[PDB]
Amino acid sequence: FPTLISLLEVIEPEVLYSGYDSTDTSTRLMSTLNRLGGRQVVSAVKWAKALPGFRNLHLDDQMTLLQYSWMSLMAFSLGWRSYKQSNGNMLCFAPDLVINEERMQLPYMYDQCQQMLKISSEFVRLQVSYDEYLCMKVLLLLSTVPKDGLKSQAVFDEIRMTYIKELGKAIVKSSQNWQRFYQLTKLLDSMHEMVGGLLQFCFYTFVNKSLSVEFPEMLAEIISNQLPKFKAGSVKPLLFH
Amino acid sequence: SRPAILYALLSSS
Ligand SMILES: C[C@@H]1C[C@H]2[C@@H]3CCC4=CC(=O)C=C[C@]4(C)[C@@]3(F)[C@@H](O)C[C@]2(C)[C@@]1(O)C(=O)CO
Ligand SMILES: C[C@@H]1C[C@H]2[C@@H]3CCC4=CC(=O)C=C[C@]4(C)[C@@]3(F)[C@@H](O)C[C@]2(C)[C@@]1(O)C(=O)CO
Repeated sequence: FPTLISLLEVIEPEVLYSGYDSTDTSTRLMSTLNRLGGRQVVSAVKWAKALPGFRNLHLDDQMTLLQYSWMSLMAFSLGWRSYKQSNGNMLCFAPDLVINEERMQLPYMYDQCQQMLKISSEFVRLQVSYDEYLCMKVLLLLSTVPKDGLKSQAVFDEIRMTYIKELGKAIVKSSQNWQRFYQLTKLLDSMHEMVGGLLQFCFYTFVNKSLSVEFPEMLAEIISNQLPKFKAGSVKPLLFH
Repeated sequence: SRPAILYALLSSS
């Protein structure tokens, strides 16, 4: 009274509408994704504030975990959506802004657009349950840390296994409670790698003024800050395998 | 300068 898993279910932020004026230049479309992505990330912040145990990490580890994991989150969420909504077929960023095969033909998109689908693809391969989903999503936040760990190391440490626990529970719903974990922690692994791409691009488009690509205040602030930190490659992807 | 908005949301006051 109540389960944390059910608490998870409730805090998960509502799907966002893109407000896209759908009458199609590829600068614009990506500019829009960015505009959307900004609010999406703002929403993930409240969601962080209301994670159980998040407030008693240290402000710096709060910043830090978000800042490093933020793409990992949005890309993951986008996978889930694109799973639920077209069972893998299309990228469904917002109900109003869906990328069918057709919009991938658009100039520079495809590349990224294929590696976003890969993420959805993995939901389709593993047939992930919504509870299973939420669980990892939380983990993903706690999976991208500095090479020289944390400003409140101990605290994190417990939390991490806490939510891994919760992922147990999730598949507990036989001979799976260590067995399916492999298939699913393998995913949590392969994220770091697939995010890697999207994360880069994003970077490229950010510093490369003469592309006319627009990013909103929120994200600017974080990319422009996370830039050098990721230059060094001074970021530890915590895996399982 | 760590990021202005992201910070304020976590700290307030
Ligand atoms: C309460 C128990 C104890 C649980 C385990 C607690 C410790 C643990 C450490 C690991 O290195 C990986 C997962 C495990 C091994 C575990 F978290 C899950 O797998 C689920 C688990 C076995 C449990 O839920 C089961 O009974 C599983 O059948
Ligand atoms: C492929 C990269 C990674 C992209 C992001 C992938 C994750 C995501 C999912 C959404 O539902 C909302 C926006 C974001 C958060 C995003 F789609 C946009 O911001 C545009 C983005 C940065 C990108 O298209 C660019 O680098 C464009 O500059």
